[PDB]
Amino acid sequence: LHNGLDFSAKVIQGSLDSLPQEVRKFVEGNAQLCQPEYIHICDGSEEEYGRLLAHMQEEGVIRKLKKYDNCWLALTDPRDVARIASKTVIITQEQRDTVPIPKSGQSQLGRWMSEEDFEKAFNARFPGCMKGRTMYVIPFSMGPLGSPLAKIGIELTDSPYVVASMRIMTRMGTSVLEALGDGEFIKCLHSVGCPLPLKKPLVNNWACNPELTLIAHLPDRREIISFGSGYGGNSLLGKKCFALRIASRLAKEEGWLAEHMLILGITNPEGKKKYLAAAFPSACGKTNLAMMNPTLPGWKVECVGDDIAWMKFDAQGNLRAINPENGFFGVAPGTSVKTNPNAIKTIQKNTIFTNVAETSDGGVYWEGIDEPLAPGVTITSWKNKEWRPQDEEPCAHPNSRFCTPASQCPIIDPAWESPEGVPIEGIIFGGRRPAGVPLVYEALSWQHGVFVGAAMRSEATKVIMHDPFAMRPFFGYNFGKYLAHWLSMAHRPAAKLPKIFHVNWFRKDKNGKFLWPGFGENSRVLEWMFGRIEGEDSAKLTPIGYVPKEDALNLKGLGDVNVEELFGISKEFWEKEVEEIDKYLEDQVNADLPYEIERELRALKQRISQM
Ligand SMILES: Nc1nc2c(ncn2[C@@H]2O[C@H](COP(=O)(O)OP(=O)(O)OP(=O)(O)O)[C@@H](O)[C@H]2O)c(=O)[nH]1
Ligand SMILES: O=C([O-])C(=O)[O-]
Ligand SMILES: [Mn+2]
Ligand SMILES: [Mn+2]
Ligand code: NA
Repeated sequence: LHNGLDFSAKVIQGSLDSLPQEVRKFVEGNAQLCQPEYIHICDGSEEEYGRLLAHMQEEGVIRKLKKYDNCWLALTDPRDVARIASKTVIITQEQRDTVPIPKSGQSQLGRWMSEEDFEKAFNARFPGCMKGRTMYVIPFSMGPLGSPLAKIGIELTDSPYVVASMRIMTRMGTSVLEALGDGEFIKCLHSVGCPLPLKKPLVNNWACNPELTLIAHLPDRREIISFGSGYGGNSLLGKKCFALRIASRLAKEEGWLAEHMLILGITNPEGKKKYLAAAFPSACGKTNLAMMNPTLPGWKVECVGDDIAWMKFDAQGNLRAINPENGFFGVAPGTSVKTNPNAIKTIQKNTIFTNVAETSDGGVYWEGIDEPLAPGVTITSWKNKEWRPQDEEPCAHPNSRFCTPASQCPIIDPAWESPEGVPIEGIIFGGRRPAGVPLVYEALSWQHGVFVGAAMRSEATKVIMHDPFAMRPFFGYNFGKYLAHWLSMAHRPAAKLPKIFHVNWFRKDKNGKFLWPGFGENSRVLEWMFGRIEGEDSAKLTPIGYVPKEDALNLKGLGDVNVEELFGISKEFWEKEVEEIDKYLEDQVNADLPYEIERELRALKQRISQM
């Protein structure tokens, strides 16, 4: 009867008429709510990308790093990279479907918000929030475009930085819209929460609204709604929100797994290849392992993904995995030629860096880069202040990131985009334990292995905290139900259940020194797993699982590594370990703890009692 709902006049790239019906309704409905000045339907092209970066550059939002081929630096408002667990929520009808109800009495395993409370929060944030801004429409695929394991999302955002970062971290643009058609998609809505004219001052040219920041997931509506943060997992909605939180629930419903894991292909000196997956928490070295440069001659490691794994059993019973991402969103500090040479090669072109330092010659810098600068070369830190090494504060944010295309990794796996995925033959769990836990062990069965994931603990970055499956920040639903879902894989037709190992790269001696060199040397641990998967009698039984036999690991080229301390298993340590695990599972999982996990707990306690 007027113009009405129709936002066609405001579209500055693409066409509302070209969009699938449901994609149009999502765009237009949110344009009516958020009141953007313009709508830009992203095409994913090189031209779109370069022009948006230059626009951000001209506005002071990013800086060009002149030392490299098409690389960039964003410095954020320091408020927009903090602990946001309290403000990261999942909405379901019943709380218990999202988190187990704890016995006493705050859950560490997720954060639920009622539908009613979320609706009020939403209405207090989104109306008018994009006034004076462009709403970008990002059509994106999580996984290779053709894969039956891939899933499609549409992200609406008012941040150009999100558009640029999503082009790297997902497959995005017109091809995705054409693959989608009338199919289902995850609705992803994001705003930085700073309508124009600005009500509060802009800090460091970085739009955000810390007071109203809220990152919400609505699995039953297939929706992610995020407000107030421009940063990382809060804004690049494909990564944690979709590919872990939403996806873990879809995976529960549909019979597959969405995990905080790397995927790698390892080939031995007789040309035999196996794929492995590994779940470690943030700051425990997934990205180092996924891109490993092995030291043992004749071995080769190739990278499928470094952070998220999606996995489903096929009709042959193979556990097929895809990497749903298109890039690596990797921790910058600590990355060097010695810790990750393949990453260093990857990130020297077409890469966006966030919150790292800049050298006077237009290069990047961070703690642990291990590269001397020429005399006269100076460094600008991440807070835009001159910085000297003798100063107390750090130069780059400790969780600062690179965002790089996966196709540029020199050891990217030839099957990293294969639509059927790669067959997983082993699953590795691990974290930072300074004491008690040996370098590597093998779980005794599937059920024991699920227990091993459930029992994971790690030093916080002193305090040791539970982080089951490295998924504590990411469960899309009740953790006890997640354990039951893992256990149910053993009831599948023809399932070839992978060997579950637990590793510890981080054990230390009584003065604080690491007992194992790690990095490329971890190839020696992977050799042992490869053979154990092959059925080699290289294993000795212990109470916690199988460990390598004396002389089973190749230790040539390493000095006198203290194997007695590194593989030591102490009754007193493991007695304490089991009681703590018992109390945690009772409190935090309570009535939803599967019978099989309580049984594995009882069995471990018993094996320890007989030492
Ligand atoms: N001692 C030792 N440290 C390691 C090893 N591998 C990685 N690290 C350390 O782990 C950290 C790097 O890992 P991150 O990239 O933060 O961990 P991630 O699992 O990729 O984390 P997200 O990307 O946040 O999921 C650095 O502190 C490294 O020193 C190893 O084999 N031995
Ligand atoms: O950003 C990440 O990958 C994380 O926090 O694990
Ligand atoms: Mn991660
Ligand atoms: Mn990583
Ligand atoms: Na900035």
